[PDB]
Amino acid sequence: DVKLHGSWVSPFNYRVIWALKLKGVEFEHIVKIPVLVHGGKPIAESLVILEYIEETWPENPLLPTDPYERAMARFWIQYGATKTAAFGALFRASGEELEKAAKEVVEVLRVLEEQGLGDKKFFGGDSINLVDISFGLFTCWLEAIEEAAGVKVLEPSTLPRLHAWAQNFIEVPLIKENIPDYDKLLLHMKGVREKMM
Amino acid sequence: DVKLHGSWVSPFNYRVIWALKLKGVEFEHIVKIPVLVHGGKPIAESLVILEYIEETWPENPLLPTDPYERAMARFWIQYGATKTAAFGALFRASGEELEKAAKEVVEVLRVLEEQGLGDKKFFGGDSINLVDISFGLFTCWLEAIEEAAGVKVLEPSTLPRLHAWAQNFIEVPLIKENIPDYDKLLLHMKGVREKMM
Ligand SMILES: [Ca+2]
Ligand SMILES: [Ca+2]
Repeated sequence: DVKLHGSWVSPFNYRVIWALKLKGVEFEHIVKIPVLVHGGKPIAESLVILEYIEETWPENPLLPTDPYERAMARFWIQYGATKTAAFGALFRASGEELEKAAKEVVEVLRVLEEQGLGDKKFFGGDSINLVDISFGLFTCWLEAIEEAAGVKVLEPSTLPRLHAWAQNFIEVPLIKENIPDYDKLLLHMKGVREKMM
Repeated sequence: DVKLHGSWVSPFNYRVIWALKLKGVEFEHIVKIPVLVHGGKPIAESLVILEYIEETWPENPLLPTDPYERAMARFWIQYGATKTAAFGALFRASGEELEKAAKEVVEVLRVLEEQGLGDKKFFGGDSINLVDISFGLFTCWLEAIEEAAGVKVLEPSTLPRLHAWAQNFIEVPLIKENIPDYDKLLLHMKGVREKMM
């Protein structure tokens, strides 16, 4: 009834895995992607798939009920999706350019921390929502890119609240039981950086 | 109660003008933008503002009720928002490069025509929806960019159905009464092309 055409490394595919397990939806994971196929009908683009999952299985909501709060959630999701030019530079740049790219990524994450997260445990408050799911790539995927490139970005000293969020997110049992193996993910990131020089 | 911080040329600001007039919402237009301010609270990004307007004033819906149909509408909106690298080239490129950029824009519009519009009068069926509004920049703004650059993109011969859609959209009384003056818009596009060489 529900098929997920994805991969074992893509953070975009894992956003869908999380949202489906948060709704209790059974699916067959078939390893561009991701493409969710529900009753033979396909939905592409992880952000479009997430809103489809939220509307199709409304129990245990992953977006707030208030329209202003929903607009703020979509604003932060769009903000993360737009700021990908800074993250690409972590796979291409080397030396002094790489340290400038890492500082740019930190400034992007700082806006998210100050204006999006604030003092909440999660972007969704006391539990994860679609905003947390959309920023989940900043946990073990960003950690792997940092190690493969030799640069530090998400540190407790420079981003105290976002660093504490990233630990809390990765420790959520649903997330902990559904993430790539770090060793395999790091080797994948090293290979991607090698390809893009 | 509702303020719109915008401009007289931005197609992104006009998407908001249309959606507000389709809902019968009175507002003060104050001429980055657009920023809708509702009860002192600001919402930025035209696509985030459109979903906020649709949720806040649910009468005369601008999105379908079915989740699969809503996902398809959001997919096409995201598709138009992503394919902006082809449209930028119409302001920068010259000669043989400009004709190659115009053909790339045509291929982007052809996918939209075949898979998004099909045989419907509008992307929303018998009346305009948020998909039509999001593609409204392909009407008089694209016409102005074509004239300022000396290239043809949306022609009846190469895009028969999308060309007929663009005429139908621009003739909708709500749109006809709420678009920039073509002379002023063309002079703005000529100036933007001059700036970007
Ligand atoms: Ca870290
Ligand atoms: Ca034309």
